[PDB]
Amino acid sequence: EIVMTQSPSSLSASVGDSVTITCQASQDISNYLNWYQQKPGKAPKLLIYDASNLETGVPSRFSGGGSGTDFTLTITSLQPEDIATYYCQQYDNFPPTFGPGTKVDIKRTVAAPSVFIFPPSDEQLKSGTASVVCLLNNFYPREAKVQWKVDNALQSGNSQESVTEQDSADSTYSLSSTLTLSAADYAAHAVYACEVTHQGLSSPVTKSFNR
Amino acid sequence: QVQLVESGGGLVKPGGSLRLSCAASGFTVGSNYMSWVRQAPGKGLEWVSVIYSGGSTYYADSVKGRFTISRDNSKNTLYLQMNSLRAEDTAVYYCARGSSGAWYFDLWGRGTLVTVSSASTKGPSVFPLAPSSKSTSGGTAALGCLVKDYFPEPVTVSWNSGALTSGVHTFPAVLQSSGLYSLSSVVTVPSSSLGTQTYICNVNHKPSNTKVDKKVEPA
Repeated sequence: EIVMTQSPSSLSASVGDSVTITCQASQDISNYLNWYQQKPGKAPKLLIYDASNLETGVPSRFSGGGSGTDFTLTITSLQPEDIATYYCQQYDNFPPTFGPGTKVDIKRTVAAPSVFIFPPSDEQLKSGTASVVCLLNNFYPREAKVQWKVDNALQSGNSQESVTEQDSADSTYSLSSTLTLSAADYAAHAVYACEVTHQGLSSPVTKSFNR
Repeated sequence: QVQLVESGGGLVKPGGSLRLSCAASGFTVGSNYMSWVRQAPGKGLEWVSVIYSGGSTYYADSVKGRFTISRDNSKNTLYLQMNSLRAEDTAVYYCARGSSGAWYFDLWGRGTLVTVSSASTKGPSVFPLAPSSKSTSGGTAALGCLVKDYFPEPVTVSWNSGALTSGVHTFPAVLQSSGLYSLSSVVTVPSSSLGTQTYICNVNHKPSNTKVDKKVEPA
């Protein structure tokens, strides 16, 4: 079975740059080679078929080339909405096989996060658990640090965090952190704070509440 | 008007059996080369099987013997019978249409997630993330829903039955130390109209066929 390789594994570029990704077959596949675009959570989408034919409705800034064992896909004016993983796929011999994919990310101006904090709901409190949630919205680059502080004392070991994929419109990220305590423990302290550091901020930002 | 929509996915014990369905609209399965293709971390996208218009079926080596692809033309639905499931069969399964029988996969469904494990399904609890003076900035207000303690993946969340999509961020789930998942979904809206608009998160966990609509009220 034909092994399909792709390089680079990922790349970063800015809006308007021209980007070229490559695909190699282990042996000759003529031009029996297709390209798919996929964004996280979504199904793949066919972009180029037979190495160089645009599927109907694909923007003209996409183009593909090659024949035999080496193939390329090229985007000429990278747009925010071109953020995705791109897969190549051969159909010359059975069974058809896919490459491992190349991830295209986008650079943009530094943007500091907006920071919000949510106390636990009473619906959850009566069940005996208290989750406190800190939201970092629409920032860039993706590197950011959140620290939880209870009565001004830093915490460890009771929080979890998760960052979104890059936004296809404004090229930013968001981040959600949750601090989970027992109702007993939660009710023994006063002030709850998340402290946020990010290259867009010269000093760490703190959002807090009492109770 | 032309789409594919898969169903049937969820939790299955090793050696168990599952049946996936895929309903087509805008075309007839009986005159099209339909395929199943799965995706999981590690092996990436993997072709699984196909059924030709005339009726020939072919299978990948890794599922030969265990899976069976079929279609009912009356319902225009396509099926994948899954027997003797193994750990490595955990994946998102997509049905896809092709032309020419030379395999292009021109149209794909949403995908359906099959998790092979010996654990038990658990449906989530949903708690509001209410807008307050600690979640407002420059005329904008943040609010959300916290979807806590479920297994397996996935949880999907809509706002206002699909009518609110601007400004929404549904975060990848995290794995809690209990082996259970938790996720949050948030939206930013104008502060000035919190008193007049209504915001409801719609949480669907199909593996435990659970549905919750939670109104999120300002504090």
